[PDB]
Amino acid sequence: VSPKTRTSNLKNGLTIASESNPLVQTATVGVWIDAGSRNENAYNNGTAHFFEHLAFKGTDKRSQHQLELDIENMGGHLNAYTSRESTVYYAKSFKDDVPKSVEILADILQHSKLAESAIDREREVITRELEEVNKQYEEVVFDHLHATAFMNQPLGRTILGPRENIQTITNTELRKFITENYTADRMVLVGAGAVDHDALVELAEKYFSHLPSSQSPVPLGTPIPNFVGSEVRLRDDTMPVAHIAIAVEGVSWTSEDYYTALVAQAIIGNYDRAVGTSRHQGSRLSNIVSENNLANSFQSFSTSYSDTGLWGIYLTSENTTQIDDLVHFTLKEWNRLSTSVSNLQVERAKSQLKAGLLLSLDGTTYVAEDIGRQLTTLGRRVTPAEVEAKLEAVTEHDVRAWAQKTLYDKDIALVGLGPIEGLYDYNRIRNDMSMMRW
Amino acid sequence: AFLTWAAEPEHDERKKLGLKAIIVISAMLGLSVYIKKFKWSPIKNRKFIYNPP
Repeated sequence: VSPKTRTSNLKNGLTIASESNPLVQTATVGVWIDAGSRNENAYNNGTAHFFEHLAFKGTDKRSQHQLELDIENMGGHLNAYTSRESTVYYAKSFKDDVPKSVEILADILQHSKLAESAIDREREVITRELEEVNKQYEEVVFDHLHATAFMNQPLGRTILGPRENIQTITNTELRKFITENYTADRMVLVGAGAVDHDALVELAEKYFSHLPSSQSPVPLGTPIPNFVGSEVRLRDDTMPVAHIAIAVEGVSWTSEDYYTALVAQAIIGNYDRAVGTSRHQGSRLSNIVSENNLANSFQSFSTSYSDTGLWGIYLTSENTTQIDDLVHFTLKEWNRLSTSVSNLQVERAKSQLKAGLLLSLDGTTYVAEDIGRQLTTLGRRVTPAEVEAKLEAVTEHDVRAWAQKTLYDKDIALVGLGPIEGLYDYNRIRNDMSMMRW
Repeated sequence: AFLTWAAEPEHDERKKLGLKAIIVISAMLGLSVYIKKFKWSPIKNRKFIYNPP
């Protein structure tokens, strides 16, 4: 039984959430923000990512060089990432360097220069990032997957934004973005590891007290996405490995089917030919794929957003003449979530997940990420006892009902990259979403 | 008239069955057009973006 997550608020509406671990010597403190690229329109798309660069370019007090030195002197590091719905800025340090790190984070978020000279400098760095993501195949595949599934909608936009916007982002629109979005009621200060909650609350009162509150304070993790069945083919015969993602519209964080969808995902599971144990996994798809050498890997996912999600699988394969078999057998295993699954598969997947949801949190950064994610999506940290009860409530017959309304005979979003000549047209893929025998 | 009947005594039945066939086949032709267009729309609607390597 892990120590209890303590939670306090400030007057502005900033949440402070902490989980202490007296066995470790480091601490991850940071700011989780319920805001990301999805909050941009088409004209300022890329702003959130642009700001992440300039946050480390110097403040009203410390210059870029002074900033570098201050963190070097602390001994730990700072890190940041911007997603579609979430922005994170954290600092890993020593136990007694926590007041320094909170002070630096408060500075870069509230009091950043955003000097025209630095905007102009980063504008090239970010332009170069557009031509180097091209190598990260998984990211290419998932960005096209969002673009097509949420065609012409805010969730469909990339985080980097178009080339055109990068050239036209001003300090004015940067300032406007962070003033509108980085408000106290949307922010959570998180501490995990060697942190005292009461000390962290005092540091929040000292540094984050003059944060703006939004005009209309909605609860944390408050949002209509209209999924498009569609495909993107990025054929490249010179690549040796095909990368394919297939997804349906999945579930939001607060869906009643959230846990049902996780169990369904665990029934298919993951596979990697490079891992020794993968040939012996219980998953039927794993067995088919390994015995027939159909793939190098597959990874089931159930990605959630505030008001929608994507549920599907990501495949990589060198077997270019049997892509058809790989996709065929994958979708036939999904069909069985509707037609065939019983207590045998469901109880097995529940066993595996009851541990998996706890295992994931193995370092202070993972714990902080868990507290921060849950507070910004659900408005609260869900205790392991509650999670164990929600998993236990999932029956085989919940899974069947969920798959019958979510997967069975449904439109898919499909992205193929690489030597995908063997990937059949949309209809033949989508025809495998049902079984004529059932 | 009688001799025409003598040459083709199936005449009356044949034309009535033909009416039934015409109706069924016409309806099936209309439906086959809808179904073909439905199945073909992903191919017809396909769009390309080319970036020369």
